[PDB]
Amino acid sequence: DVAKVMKTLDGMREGLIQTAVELGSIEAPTGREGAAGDYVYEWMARNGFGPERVGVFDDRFNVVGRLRGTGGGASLSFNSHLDTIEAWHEEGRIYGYSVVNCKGPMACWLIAAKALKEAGAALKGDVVLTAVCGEIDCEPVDEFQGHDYLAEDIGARYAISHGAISDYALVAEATNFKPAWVEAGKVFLKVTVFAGPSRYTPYVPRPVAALDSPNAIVRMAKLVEALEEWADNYEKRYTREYGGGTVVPKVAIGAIRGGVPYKIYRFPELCSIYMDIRLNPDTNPLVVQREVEAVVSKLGLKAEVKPFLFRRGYEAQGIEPLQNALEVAHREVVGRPTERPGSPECSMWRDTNPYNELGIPSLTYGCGGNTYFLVDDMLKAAKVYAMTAMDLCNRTP
Amino acid sequence: VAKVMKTLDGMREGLIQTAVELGSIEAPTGREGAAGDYVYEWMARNGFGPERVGVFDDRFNVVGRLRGTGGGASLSFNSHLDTIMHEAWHEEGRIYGYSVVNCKGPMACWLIAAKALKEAGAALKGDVVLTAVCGEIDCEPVDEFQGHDYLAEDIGARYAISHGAISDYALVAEATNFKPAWVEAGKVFLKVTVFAGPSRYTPYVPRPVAALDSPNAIVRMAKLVEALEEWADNYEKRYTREYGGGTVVPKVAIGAIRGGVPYKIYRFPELCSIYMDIRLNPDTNPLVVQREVEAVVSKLGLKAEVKPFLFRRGYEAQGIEPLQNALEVAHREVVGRPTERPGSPECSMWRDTNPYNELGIPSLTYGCGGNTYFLVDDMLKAAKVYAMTAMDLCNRTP
Amino acid sequence: VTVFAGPSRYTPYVPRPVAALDSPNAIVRMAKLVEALEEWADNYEKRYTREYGGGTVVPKVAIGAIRGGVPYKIYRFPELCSIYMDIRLNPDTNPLVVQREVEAVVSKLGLKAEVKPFLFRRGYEAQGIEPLQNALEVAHREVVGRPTERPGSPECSMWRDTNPYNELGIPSLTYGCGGNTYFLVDDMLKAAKVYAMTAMDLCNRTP
Repeated sequence: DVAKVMKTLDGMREGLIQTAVELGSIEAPTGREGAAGDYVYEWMARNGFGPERVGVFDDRFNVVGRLRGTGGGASLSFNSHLDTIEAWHEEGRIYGYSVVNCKGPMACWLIAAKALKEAGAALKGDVVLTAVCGEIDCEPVDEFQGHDYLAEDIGARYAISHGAISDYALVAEATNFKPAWVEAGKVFLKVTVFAGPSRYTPYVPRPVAALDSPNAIVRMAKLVEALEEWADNYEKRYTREYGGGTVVPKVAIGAIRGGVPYKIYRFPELCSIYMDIRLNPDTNPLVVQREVEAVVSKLGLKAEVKPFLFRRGYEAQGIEPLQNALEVAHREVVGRPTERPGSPECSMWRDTNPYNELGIPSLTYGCGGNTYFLVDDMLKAAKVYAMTAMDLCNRTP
Repeated sequence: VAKVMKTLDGMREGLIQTAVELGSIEAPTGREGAAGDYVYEWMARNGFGPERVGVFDDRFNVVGRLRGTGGGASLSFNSHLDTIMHEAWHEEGRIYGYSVVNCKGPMACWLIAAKALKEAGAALKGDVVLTAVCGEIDCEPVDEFQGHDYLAEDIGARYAISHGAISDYALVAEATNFKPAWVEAGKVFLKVTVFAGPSRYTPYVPRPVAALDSPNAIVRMAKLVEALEEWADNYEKRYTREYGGGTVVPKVAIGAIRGGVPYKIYRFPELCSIYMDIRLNPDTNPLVVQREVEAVVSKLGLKAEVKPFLFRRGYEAQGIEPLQNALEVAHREVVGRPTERPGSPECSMWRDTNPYNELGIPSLTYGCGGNTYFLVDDMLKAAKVYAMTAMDLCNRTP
Repeated sequence: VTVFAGPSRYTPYVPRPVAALDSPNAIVRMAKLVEALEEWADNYEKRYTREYGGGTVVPKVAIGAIRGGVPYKIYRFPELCSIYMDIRLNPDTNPLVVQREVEAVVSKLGLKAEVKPFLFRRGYEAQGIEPLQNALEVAHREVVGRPTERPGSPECSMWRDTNPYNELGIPSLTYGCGGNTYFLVDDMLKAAKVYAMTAMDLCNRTP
């Protein structure tokens, strides 16, 4: 019964706060999420959710458990990520950027599952509890390979693919009670401009115009300028409205390197930049590659434009039952109808992408959002999650 | 074309060497590194600029390119480095070796087709992307079997494509006997654990009890296996489904069982597990299938945990026509007849077309052969078809 | 007990429908053989029940483990499947008599199987136990105050370390307090009193 589960949740304010502070206190940047995973595993296990470590590495794993229902109903997943980029309680607030992103929203649905199980809520469908590693957009490239540098490939997609499947999925993040169900994809490009010939410094030819410099670092100044302008218009041209949100796909030059600092007496013939280019769900990464290649050709430069990452974005298909259950729960607990998210929270990576890629309609929703969470807002989110499940998991599929 | 054709005729020996050397390297899933190294070094000698793209230092994909002049569609050729685990050798215009059939033979064909394209100086506006992948075979981790040694598809083609080996179209070379497919099945694996008990020391076992009521989970599992076979018989019929890219007959099989442990048998088990491979047509939700199996369990008045431990989607290629067409035209010239359609099993299985199609790269599977050997004549033809297909398609505008 | 079947195929090639005793999957044949062996076990214990001075032996059977295939490679079903049977013996049954019986269950289903023993231990009835029986009974009556009752058949149809003692010519019986969650300290002090007396009696008799 809804009425019972609410009061049960009210009697768990202290477990909620403890769970958040304990989780938020564990150091868990991408690459080193094991300890957080171990915490959540032992939390799920003490509470009877039969967790499993589901991972490609024994110190970087996802944690998957279940609240099994009586049979026949739709199954719902709750999802949050274990990685980050101390946490403490003070006057109804929990402080810590580790709580905002993303241990706070995680505590909410952990506690919501605890409330459902102890109140004996009648659920025909399963609730799937999925805490994942490697959500943040780190990726390997060049000499940086394997274990230390991996992320999304071993996170949520790996977990779902290895059994953490459901009919619908709610990804809990700091959205301030605004739901989204479109996200951007991405293509990363390594762009290497060619120049030369390289000389020992006392032999460097000057003066030469920047586009003609034997130093690829100096040509790269010109190409950076062109690519910035291209980026200013890229985001306008590929802005696109969906039912699940408006996607404004942005571009940024995330890194540059040319030469090696410990050998600078001979300037380099190569220089590389690394571009983060977001994609709306309807853009082929190759269309974008040719565009960058064209900026390059229009400057009369020669360059290698090499993709080293491609992920698709998705708009959820058939999200309405989850959207509805959530909207209804939201209106009772928060008391207002839901507002629509800004375009940045629809033009991101979120673990809705892998769920939607695998045919599990998925939206993202949770409290908060930048320094702290209101415990009241967290109890509210946990109430919403608990209701959403009681609705949706009793509908037949 | 006629030049590329004769360049290829003059590489008969390189084709045979490449296949035999590759097929001789021992490479079951889990231990594909050495095959990968062969191919990396092969691609390097031939100027294709290889890169190792892997999540592990000894299990990696290998990706290279033949760069075009600009303005064309890009085509990927793909084959897998792993094998099941024979040996490989040349004999009478045949190459013997199960590792040649699956899948170093088809691989050599397109390595050689790329060598031929590059040396004859063929004019290609688009890039040819050369992708040799690890972990194609359907091994998956489960239970205590985790990580490096048991992984496969998650670190293979999908990983390579996601990490830059993208193109407009993709041909996956496999032993298909010159019949192209562009639908494959997906899959859901289910661990089904039947509950029984209470467990007793053998001198205390209650008898007689009816099998469905036995305190021993191995004995309840005898009945459930009989029921799941019945279900499996009808499952494939009910979910048979026709696509443009082929007919999918999705089949079911119980691949493993274990209950109790052999070194402690003096107390019969309260749990017994089976592991089912259930193929899916591209349009079946894995949960629909889960509920069907859960329902077989309920119909017997048994209690069981039905736990999925693998889900992959199957796909039918969308917008395959330009590649379908380049291939068909190339095939008719080199092989001399139109392509026949593949049987339903070869459309109802896993092929690395699935990851390509999932990522929006229309992809079909095609190559010579298909059990024990390849005719070298059939290989040279496949290499010719690949070369021609690239020559057509990589000059169409994208 | 390993049942043979095959040939093994990749899942998209599995032949259906086929009757369970004829399935290429040894796991599926094994379902049928398990059923037969259970029935055989229901009667095995009745047929080989046997009364001794030291207790009644009701020898039981149980299938303690099964394994077929490997879980991390399930895309090709197995040609072999094995079960592991715990078959108790009364002291007077040759293990080979029992092996042929299981082999016969197998042949009667028209299955082919390897029936391989991997453990044999003999049971024993103590011979010449009376002096220890007597010393114990006497001590028991003084400390516990009642004469001893006879055990149920499961505690006579078990393994106990009386077997090795009796095998080596040292007459041996089993006795102590208790029996399932806890012991009464009083019952333990009683047992210790019985043991101490039994020794004072028996260790002063000449052999």
